[PDB]
Amino acid sequence: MKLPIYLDYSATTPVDPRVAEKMMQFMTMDGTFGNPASRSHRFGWQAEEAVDIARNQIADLVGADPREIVFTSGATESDNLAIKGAANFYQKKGKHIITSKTEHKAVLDTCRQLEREGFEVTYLAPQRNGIIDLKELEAAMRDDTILVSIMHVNNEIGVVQDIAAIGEMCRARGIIYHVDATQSVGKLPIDLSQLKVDLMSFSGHKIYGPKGIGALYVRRKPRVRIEAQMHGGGHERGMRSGTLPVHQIVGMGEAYRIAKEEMATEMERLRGLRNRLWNGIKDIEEVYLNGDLEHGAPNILNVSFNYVEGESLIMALKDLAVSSGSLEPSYVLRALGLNDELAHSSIRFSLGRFTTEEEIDYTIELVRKSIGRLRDLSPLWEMY
Amino acid sequence: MKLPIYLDYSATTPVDPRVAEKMMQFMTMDGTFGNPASRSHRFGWQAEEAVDIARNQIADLVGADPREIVFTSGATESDNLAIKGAANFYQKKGKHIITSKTEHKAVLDTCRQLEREGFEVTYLAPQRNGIIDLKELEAAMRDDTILVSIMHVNNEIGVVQDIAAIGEMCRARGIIYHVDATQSVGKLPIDLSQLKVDLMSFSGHKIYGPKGIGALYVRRKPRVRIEAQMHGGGHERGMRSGTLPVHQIVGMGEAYRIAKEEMATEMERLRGLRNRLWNGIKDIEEVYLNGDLEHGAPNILNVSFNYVEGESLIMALKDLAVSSGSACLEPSYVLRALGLNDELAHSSIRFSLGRFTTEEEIDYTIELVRKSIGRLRDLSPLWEMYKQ
Amino acid sequence: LFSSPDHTLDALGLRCPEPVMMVRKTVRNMQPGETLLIIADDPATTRDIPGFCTFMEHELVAKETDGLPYRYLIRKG
Amino acid sequence: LFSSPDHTLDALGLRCPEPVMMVRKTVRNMQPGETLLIIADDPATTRDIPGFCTFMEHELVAKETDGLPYRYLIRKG
Ligand SMILES: *Cc1c(COP(=O)(O)O)cnc(C)c1O
Ligand SMILES: *Cc1c(COP(=O)(O)O)cnc(C)c1O
Repeated sequence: MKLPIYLDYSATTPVDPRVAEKMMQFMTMDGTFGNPASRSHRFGWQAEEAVDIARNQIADLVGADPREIVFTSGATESDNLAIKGAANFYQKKGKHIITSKTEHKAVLDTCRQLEREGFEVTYLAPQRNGIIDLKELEAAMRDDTILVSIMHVNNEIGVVQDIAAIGEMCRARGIIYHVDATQSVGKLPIDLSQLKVDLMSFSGHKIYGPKGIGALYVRRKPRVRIEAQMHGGGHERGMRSGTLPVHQIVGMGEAYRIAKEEMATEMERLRGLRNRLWNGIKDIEEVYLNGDLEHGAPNILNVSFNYVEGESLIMALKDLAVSSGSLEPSYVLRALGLNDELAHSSIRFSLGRFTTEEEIDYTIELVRKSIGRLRDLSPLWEMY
Repeated sequence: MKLPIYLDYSATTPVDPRVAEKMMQFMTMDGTFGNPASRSHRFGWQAEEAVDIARNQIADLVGADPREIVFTSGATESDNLAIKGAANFYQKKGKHIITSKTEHKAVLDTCRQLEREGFEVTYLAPQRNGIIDLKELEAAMRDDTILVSIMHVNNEIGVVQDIAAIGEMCRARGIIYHVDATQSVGKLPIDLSQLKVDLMSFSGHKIYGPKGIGALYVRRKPRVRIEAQMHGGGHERGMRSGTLPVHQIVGMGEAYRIAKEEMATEMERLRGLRNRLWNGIKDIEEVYLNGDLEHGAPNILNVSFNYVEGESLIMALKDLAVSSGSACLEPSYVLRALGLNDELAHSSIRFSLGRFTTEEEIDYTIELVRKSIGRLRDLSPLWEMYKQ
Repeated sequence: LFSSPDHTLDALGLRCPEPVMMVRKTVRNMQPGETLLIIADDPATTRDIPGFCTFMEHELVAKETDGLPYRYLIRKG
Repeated sequence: LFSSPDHTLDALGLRCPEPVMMVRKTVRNMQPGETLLIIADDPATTRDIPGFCTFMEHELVAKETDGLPYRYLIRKG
């Protein structure tokens, strides 16, 4: 294969060639470059048709109605829109919000802004395996609790939350439930016609779509409402104003179409490679799996390596393009209870559509002799 | 030529072939598809380099420093960011904002949102050539005035505001000045090292870049600060969080580079084509120029046709891809701000030119307008009334 | 003339841009030549639906806009 | 070792990601082989500047980080 080997699909993925060649047809003069807001001519009407096709492809993946799909600039905005939008709309019912310590920054920082605006937020600590204890969640809920935000798949450790149960808990108490599904979309099955989720965020560049585009699911029945954060013409049915980037939208739709198609087979292959990689390193003396092997995403493997200096670990695996989630170490691992040194020598392996058996075996061997020769030079390992 | 003829560059422009050529290199596996935030490997570091190049290309166009450039999802966001960001940061000094009734929705709607948040906003009526009277602007300013937002070039009638003068008025009183330059960028010369503008918004798809990308200039000296409206990691120096769309940013940068280069020549050519169009229809009996021919953008021509039913006008000129500014129903809020009655505003056409516009297309347009207005006025009971 | 529609679409209660959104999706899952009865009460549909026909190459068979609810017979081009 | 720099760069007062932003730009209008003296007091530069050299294929001639201000001599590769 080629070097370095890309094992950072969770940071972003390459745009699928099929997705890319679709986008190319909605940019230049002899393409559908029109503005989907120009109602007086066909350049705009045809651009709107492409937008609608992509809107339905996105909806079909998550089992929603196209009218529930609101286009954003990405998952960051979607998380901001959902949380701030619901928090502001339902503040007359209360101002208390519940979330998790291991949520993506888009969620955590949004909640922090809301605290500065008078809202009260509870950040729940997860279990050692990353799972939220639903009884601790229940104990946090109150009369004035209006909103809960807990992600489907964790982007660092890949742990899967029980969003169905959480939805049941929320709906029963009239609490709005938001789910950040940026990592789960196109990986774990999602059906909003069954799920009791009110708001759900997803992106494009995590499932081989382009960066700079995303969407927000807003439940139509029972009707959920939000206050727009982006003003200027009341586009997206009053929920997100601005020109619709057709080429981006088309790319995201096409990506969601392909996902629905190759989902079952691809995720089998992924967790197959995922188990192949863990089996190949699990017998190294002092390594630790962060998350859950049996109910984690099929594409993420977060492993901690003991008695090795973190800085040098990332250099020893120079042949791999991975992530440590880091001067300061991952706030997610810190939340799990990892001491700062252990968190620094933790590697997040994320697999994808181009990952092969060959690359995994090469990775397994690289890890074996890297950890071995690092612990040789390690005064740290000598004391162990 | 081909049909229909595209004369709606103000709504959006086609992506330049060179621009799309560059964008396609930052997408797939064999390109630079990396995340500019991945500091642990090369995929991230070289995507970040491309972002920097495009960031300097954008800054060089408007005579700013790259550190003053904040990437957004478009001009709408930039307008929201600037206005809400400044209003919130400087609210201890006052809660009064001033703007124009002819501003783009992104500015107007953002202001109404701040109004329901406790802010007080003054919407100034323009003179009927579109120009804001600076004396009425000054009369609106107060102790508690923290922010003024007045656009460079109007997107519907193309009128140019004296942003330098407005900047002087603002800086002298310690008032933040925001300019929406979405329509003026790459069309009128801009130098922030001279201009007294604190915040300026621009886009990509108005200047042959791709939709879904934009930027907000935030003045570095004298330092101007704003509250971020998008949270999640404090990217863009804490002013706008979220992943950086490399291919988009590269496209906008390449477009701004091309702009700086072909600006002087292209604008003279468009100014010529614009004058060619007006001179070919100005002698029609009851037509009216909406704006200012001598200090209006070189690319926009808004004309009113009297004593014809507006609905049929758009249908008669179906060979042309234009705009009336109508909303959805009712007519352009910019035109009725100028004072046009609903009927006249309905029968107004905004011709906007671009770098694909030919003399051949303009002469076709001239003939079509002459022929169509004459044809409609014959069937028009309204016109019969005028002839008496 | 509204007697033999192949498909029906209850768009009552829907407001722009929803009516046309539903029309777009329904017309896409239709065979070329089939008909769709559209029932709506959004005043904008008097403009939007014929516009959908003009700019999207479809045929507007018959409309009813002189009272509520409106009725539009569309034949997929 | 710091005596013969072709170009200088006062990055004092700058904070990540600014210092590296200014380095990218300055290195861009530099001839391959010329040297740049970077003065900085941003702690992050101790990591970021050699990182700029590693991932951008440039050569770090000499660093000085035992106090303020820091000093980095790079040679355009
Ligand atoms: C990547 C990611 C986001 C951010 O998505 P963007 O479109 O890049 O802003 C949010 N949440 C999770 C879990 C993510 O993995
Ligand atoms: C088009 C336009 C905008 C909006 O630009 P987007 O990038 O599409 O959001 C804002 N202001 C003016 C004057 C415009 O012409």
